[PDB]
Amino acid sequence: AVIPHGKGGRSSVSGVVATVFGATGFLGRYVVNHLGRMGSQVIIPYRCDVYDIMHLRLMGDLGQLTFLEWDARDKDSIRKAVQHSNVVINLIGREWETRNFDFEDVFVNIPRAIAQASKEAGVERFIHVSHLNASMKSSSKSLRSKAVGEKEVRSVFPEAIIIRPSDIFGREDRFLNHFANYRWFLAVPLVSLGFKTVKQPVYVADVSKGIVNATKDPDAVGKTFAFTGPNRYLLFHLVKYIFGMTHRTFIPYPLPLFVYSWIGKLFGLSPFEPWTTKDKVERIHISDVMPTDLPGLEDLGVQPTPLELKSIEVLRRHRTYRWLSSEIEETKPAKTVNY
Amino acid sequence: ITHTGQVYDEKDYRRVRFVDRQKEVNENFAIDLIAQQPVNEVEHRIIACDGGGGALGHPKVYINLDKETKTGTCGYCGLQFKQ
Amino acid sequence: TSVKPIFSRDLNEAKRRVRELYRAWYREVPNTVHLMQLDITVKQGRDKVREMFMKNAHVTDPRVVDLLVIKGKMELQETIKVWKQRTHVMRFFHETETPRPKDFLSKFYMGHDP
Amino acid sequence: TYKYVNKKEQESEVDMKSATDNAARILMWTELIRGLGMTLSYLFREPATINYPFEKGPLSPRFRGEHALRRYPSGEERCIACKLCEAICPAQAITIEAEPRADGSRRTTRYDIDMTKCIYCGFCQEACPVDAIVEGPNFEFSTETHEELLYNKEKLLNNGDKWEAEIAANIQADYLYR
Amino acid sequence: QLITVDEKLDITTLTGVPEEHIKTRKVRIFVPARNNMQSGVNNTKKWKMEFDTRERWENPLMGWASTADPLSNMVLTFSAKEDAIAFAEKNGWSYDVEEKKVPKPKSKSYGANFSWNK
Amino acid sequence: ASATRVIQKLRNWASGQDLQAKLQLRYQEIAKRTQPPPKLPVGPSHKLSNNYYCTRDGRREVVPPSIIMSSQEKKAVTPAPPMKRWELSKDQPYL
Amino acid sequence: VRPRSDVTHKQLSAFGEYVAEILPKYVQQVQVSCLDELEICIHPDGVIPTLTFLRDHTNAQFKSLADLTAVDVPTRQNRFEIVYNLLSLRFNSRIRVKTYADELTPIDSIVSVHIAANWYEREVWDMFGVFFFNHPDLRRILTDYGFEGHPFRKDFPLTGYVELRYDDEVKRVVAEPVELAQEFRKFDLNSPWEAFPA
Amino acid sequence: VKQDMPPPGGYGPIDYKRNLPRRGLSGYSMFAVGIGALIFGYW
Amino acid sequence: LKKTTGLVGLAVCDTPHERLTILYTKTLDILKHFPKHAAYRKYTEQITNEKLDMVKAEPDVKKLEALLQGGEVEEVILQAEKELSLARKMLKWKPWEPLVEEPPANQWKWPI
Amino acid sequence: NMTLNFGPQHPAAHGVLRLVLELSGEMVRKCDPHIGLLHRGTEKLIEYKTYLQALPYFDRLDYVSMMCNEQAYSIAVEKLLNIQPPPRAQWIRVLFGEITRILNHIMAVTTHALDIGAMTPFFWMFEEREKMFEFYERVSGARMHAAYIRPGGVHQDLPLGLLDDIYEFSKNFSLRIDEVEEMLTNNRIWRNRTVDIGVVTAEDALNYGFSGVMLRGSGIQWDLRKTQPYDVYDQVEFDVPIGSRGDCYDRYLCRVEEMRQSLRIIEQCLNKMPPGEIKVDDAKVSPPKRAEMKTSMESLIHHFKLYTEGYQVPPGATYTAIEAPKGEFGVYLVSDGSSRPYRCKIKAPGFAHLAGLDKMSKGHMLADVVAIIGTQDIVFGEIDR
Ligand SMILES: NC(=O)C1=CN([C@@H]2O[C@H](COP(=O)(O)OP(=O)(O)OC[C@H]3O[C@@H](n4cnc5c(N)ncnc54)[C@H](OP(=O)(O)O)[C@@H]3O)[C@@H](O)[C@H]2O)C=CC1
Ligand code: SF4
Ligand SMILES: [Zn+2]
Repeated sequence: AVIPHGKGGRSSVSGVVATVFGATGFLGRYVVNHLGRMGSQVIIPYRCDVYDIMHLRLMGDLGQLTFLEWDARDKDSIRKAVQHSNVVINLIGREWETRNFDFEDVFVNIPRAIAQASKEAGVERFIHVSHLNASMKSSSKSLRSKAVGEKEVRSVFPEAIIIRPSDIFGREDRFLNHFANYRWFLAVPLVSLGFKTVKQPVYVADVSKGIVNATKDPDAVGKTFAFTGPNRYLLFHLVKYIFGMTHRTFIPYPLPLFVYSWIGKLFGLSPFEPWTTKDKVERIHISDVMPTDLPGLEDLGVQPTPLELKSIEVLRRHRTYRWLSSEIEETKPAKTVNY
Repeated sequence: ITHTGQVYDEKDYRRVRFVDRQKEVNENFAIDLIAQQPVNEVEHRIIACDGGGGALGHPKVYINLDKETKTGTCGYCGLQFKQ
Repeated sequence: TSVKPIFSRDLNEAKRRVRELYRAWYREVPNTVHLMQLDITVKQGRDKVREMFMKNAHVTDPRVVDLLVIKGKMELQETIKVWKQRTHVMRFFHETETPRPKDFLSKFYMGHDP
Repeated sequence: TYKYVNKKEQESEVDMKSATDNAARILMWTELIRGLGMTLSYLFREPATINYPFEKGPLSPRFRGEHALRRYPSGEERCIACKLCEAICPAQAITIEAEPRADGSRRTTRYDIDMTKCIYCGFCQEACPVDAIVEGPNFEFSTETHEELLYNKEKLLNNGDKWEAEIAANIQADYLYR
Repeated sequence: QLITVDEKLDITTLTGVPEEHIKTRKVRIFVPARNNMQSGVNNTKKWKMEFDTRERWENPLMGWASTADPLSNMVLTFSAKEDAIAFAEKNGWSYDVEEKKVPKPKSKSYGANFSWNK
Repeated sequence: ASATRVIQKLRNWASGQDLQAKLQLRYQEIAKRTQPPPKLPVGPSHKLSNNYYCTRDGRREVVPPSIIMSSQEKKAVTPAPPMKRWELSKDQPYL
Repeated sequence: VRPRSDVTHKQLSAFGEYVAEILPKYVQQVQVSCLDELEICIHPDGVIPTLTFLRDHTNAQFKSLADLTAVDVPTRQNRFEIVYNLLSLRFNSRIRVKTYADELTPIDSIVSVHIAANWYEREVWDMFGVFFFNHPDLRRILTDYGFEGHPFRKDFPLTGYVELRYDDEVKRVVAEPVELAQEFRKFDLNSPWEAFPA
Repeated sequence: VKQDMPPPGGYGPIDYKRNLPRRGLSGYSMFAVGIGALIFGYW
Repeated sequence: LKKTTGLVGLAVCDTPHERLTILYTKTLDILKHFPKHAAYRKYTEQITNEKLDMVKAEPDVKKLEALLQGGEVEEVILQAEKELSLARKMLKWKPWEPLVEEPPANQWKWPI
Repeated sequence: NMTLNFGPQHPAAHGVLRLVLELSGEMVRKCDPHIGLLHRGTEKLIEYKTYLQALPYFDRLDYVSMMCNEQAYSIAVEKLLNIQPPPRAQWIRVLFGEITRILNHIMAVTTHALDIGAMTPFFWMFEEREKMFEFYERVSGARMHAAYIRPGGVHQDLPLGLLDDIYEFSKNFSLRIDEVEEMLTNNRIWRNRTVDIGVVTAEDALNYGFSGVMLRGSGIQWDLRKTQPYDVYDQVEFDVPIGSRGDCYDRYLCRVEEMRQSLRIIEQCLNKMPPGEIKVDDAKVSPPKRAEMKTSMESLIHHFKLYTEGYQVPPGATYTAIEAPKGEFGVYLVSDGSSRPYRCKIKAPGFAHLAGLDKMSKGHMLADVVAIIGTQDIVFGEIDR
């Protein structure tokens, strides 16, 4: 262990040495931020070239962030990453099944091997992240596969926390940017005209802070928390609201999903990071599940942050010079649906 | 390992620093290298070790080699001299 | 005692000046939140103004008050004549820093010297 | 003693010849052509640049460059931890903590020069009584990571062993001067 | 014309110090003693007020001492006890003055060492 | 240097100056390295006699400032003699 | 030992008396250092009057302001010691007029007497906190736009209380209380032995 | 004894004054050249 | 007579002796109100009277420039009216009065 | 007058200057320069450092005139101690004092042109600069930021052979200045962008405390080096280059003329530098020679105390000003009896000059502002300190 000395800011010590395999991610970026702010020792396994992880260097202090070369297929790389970590956090995930990695791999196969080694190593705790409402029978292969994982990893690593976040709201997120980027599309398809798929977003930071707090709290063991949010929404208001802040016309036109799953298939064929995914589509119209579960935010210590509050920052880049100065007050809020 | 037995414990995490890198240490250790040099058998009670090279050496000091049992050792070089 | 007056002969006259500055800031908060594209709420900001104007509510001496507005006026000038960019303004909100608990038990659990 | 620059001693009254000469100066840009001649001239001069990797700009013995800790010929590190190199460092760069070695000799358990803090003044070179810390000739030690720039005793001692031959030659050349 | 104020000059509001370090910092006004190592008394002349010592945790990467307290290395020197007390009151720091303790006169005479009966 | 005469002539002309006489690039005119060893001179105060420091230490023989007009017919006096006008140079008065 | 000419210590001394006599309402002390430098000391109210006499007097023309500075003696009731160093290109001599100002007792501004002071007076306010009445535009010059505290005051920590880093979460530079990774080692240097009577 | 000093007898003399050379064709003569070109060119 | 003074901004003043005599006589007049034994009155009256006397005595400006120094004559004109302005200013200031206030004790003790 | 906030656009540089301005189209109505983009604390840091460990700060205050600045602190610390440097050291300081003036003027004239748009003069003279740096390096060890001029004289005698090379260079540098001339002094275009731009009256220049070429350019005759001689600048003979019709072009001509006059001063220094020691013999102020500290006890004690504790300057205060290449550089060094200073306000020729930007660039175009920042040789290190 490492006795925590310091005042609490950078150049201080908190005693959390933590491997974080998928740090380069949108959620990840945030996880390393708090861990680094707190003063924790963060080992970031990376596969993308050094150029892309530079954004993580200034976070954390000198000799507090260590970057290791790692390959998912190669078991040895995971082995050495967790050699000297006592906390392992797994954020490995993707939306597009890539040529050389299947949803199973990114969600269930890999995240197993990882926790498996972590145990061999003797890491005190492992945090595994799987998408919210993930039935072993859910339509989207992604969600189901993720469900498959949360089970397995429990056998490789017992009492391994399993936070299960909803789609995340944050700058650089998809949930909010995706819809806002429908601008290019003249019309914005919305299955069931964006109805009956009530959704509860959660700010990225809230998720991050929550995750971090897990690392430094004994109360969470085998817990399957669910960071959800401060307000639910029918996809209709969300879509329009977005377009509202973006100040771009909103033209909700219903599109039969059966045909739309096909549109997802189309972009899905794209070689360079398909923008929409068959598995995405389903997910988007996959209704958010209700909140009866080990609570996440608040329960883990952070009060959720309403979407409207920070939406202005996430959607600003999509506006035009004409609306750039416009502020949240000028715009209207969307409506929640306790349903 | 290092000159002073600085060896991170099997559980310390600064060992992560050495992961995928060389922990810099020097094979040539002084404690040993001075030993090799033999005791200088001077024939005067007090001799001086200018440090070798005069101005290019260490401050000049005189050592009393009177103690028959032990040998004088320059607080600077570590060189030993006996009468 | 026996002090020379800086600009305000008595707390009364001085308070007049504070009123003016408050108004100034009150009228300005909205503009800044728009010319700096700050991600804050005008109402929220206006409360902050109140916070500061009261953080120094205890001062009883007229001379100290007068300097306080001189300084206050200078800050406004840096924010209406914009030389202070967002990073500067948002700092007032202490947005990134983690708040420290003041509960004894809390401190005991964390810091050697509270 | 002073000197007027740009002060016209007197009013030369225009003489046609003078006027023509001037008017020609404005009309046919005569002085502008003068300037072009100067640059054409150098175009023909040999360029002063050096192939940087192949040829190196000359540095004489006192060049301060990169810190190194020397050792006696026998093999005993010169530093005896008097710690005034720490005292006179202007930037607070050198951190030294010491304890009597098993031999009984005085030696530094930890000697850390923070090169990013160091401003390469060369006073440490000056201050050392045994002249254990020296400003080594190498200036090329640019590093990918900030941590590499912080240097402990082992890096400096290793730096000392690598460059000892040239450091000895450099100190040999300049010690009479000091 | 001058105005009257009985308010102890407190200028804590103008100094620009973070709230935590004005209400949790105790400073001691003391005349420095002499390290017994040396017999010179030129460092036991002026009063100094020094802020209370705070955390000095070891740094993980290099082992250097690290401090989170800004007012640590600050020791202000004041010529007289009255002036130093004034600085604490107007700056709002708590103070606990220690009276100067000067060596008492000691009677010495070389003759004594050769006393018939000591 | 090492320039064919014609290039030099073009150079000298286009520049309007005998640039060859004063080339910027240095060639075997610069002080050779490894100049001979230096035996520097020891200054005063190194005498072994009549060298008492008390007689050569201006550092603290200095005294506290002299005080005039402390709070605790006559002719007018200037800060100092009025300054003397500078004189035009003689090698090159103008230009 | 430096060469000292007493011609100056006499000339300057006399001038000191001359100034004092001409401006007795404000001159408190007038001394000449052993370094042949005059240093009329004036009551703070004499800032405008003493300078103006020196800028515009035939027998003492002190046209340019070399510098305006404020030492801070914390012990001294009047903390700051505003020092104005002036030069007389006519008589090739410099004089220094120094006044005393406490934290909340402002000094007059001399921007009128010398416009050079427009900037230095802003510099003294930013670093030490003395205030100058009738200044055209007094506002921080050297410190950051949002800086809180006057830095050159002896009671201000060197490292200060705030430092800046870029935070990704908020994608903007953000102050945090200073956390230093090697505190300034405060070597005690005074020796316990004095040098001379001085 | 051996210290770096001016050579015996002093160094030689160094030029500091501007040596810009007033070299050019006289104005009248110059005009003629261009004028002649035009005069001939026109013919 | 001269073409121009070295100083850029200053411009040649024709009838310089007359311009100086006007300014010098004015100052003497203003000083006439200063308290009788006022230090400024006695000192400046002495300086101004000597300056006039020389200006009255010398009919050649170049020698006039040498006699009262002043570099160019135009500067002396600027210095005289600058002094005339301060003489008016000091009458309002009343600096001939005694010290406004004694320095707080230990205010001027540098070793500290 | 739409504020443009120009200067964070790296347009005149010389450091980083946010010259907030209000411009009705291409005319400047008001210039309010912002400063402190390079404040670093140099004045407060010095209070926590001993006299010899604060010497390196002065080189950094205005680093284009690396040494000349060091001479000002030296002189100041020598005055407080009432010690003077040995005769050879004085000449050295004047030798490297002048070499440094050239270095500054090559910087000021060529960087002025680069902003104007002439780029070949910079490359021509930066090669000469380079050659000079090498003098610094072979004397101090560092190309710039030497720390050679210390409070009691120079640190180490000149290498055995430098004088000869500071001759070869000087013997030729003139032609190099001459060339720049044939390119800019009479360019039909340099004159236009420079002539009658930023004229400053004589009375106004003294009033705003300009004190530099800026005064000399307006025709005021003041060179602190002739009026109040420091070191042995009294024993040399040089001509101050005074100017008339002060404007950007005239002052320029003045800076080219001091480059010329400094070669006259350098020549002499080489011709007449004395045999002798380069540091005071008072081990009290100057550190003992290393052969002596390694063989004599009093020398070790003096070496140990000097490096660890310090000079212990007698209590007092002094304002000593030299003629740094930019203008009057002065250090007001208040000092208690302690080994570390109490205050050290650095007067920067530049804090005064920038202030004048407002009173100089009035009713001027955007390009005019660029020309005027050049004619003040603003190095933000000295202004920001
Ligand atoms: N809206 C959301 O973001 C939600 C996310 N989640 C879960 O949170 C986790 C983090 O999400 P997010 O950050 O958006 O995901 P990202 O798409 O940002 O990727 C996360 C990280 O996983 C790494 N990664 C992906 N595939 C592989 C592979 N085959 N081998 C090695 N590394 C890989 C990536 O590294 P690289 O880019 O270098 O390949 C990346 O740094 C995910 O696992 C997801 O299941 C759950 C609910 C909502
Ligand atoms: S001075 Fe030389 S010897 Fe003394 S400690 Fe520093 S390095 Fe080691
Ligand atoms: Zn030895």
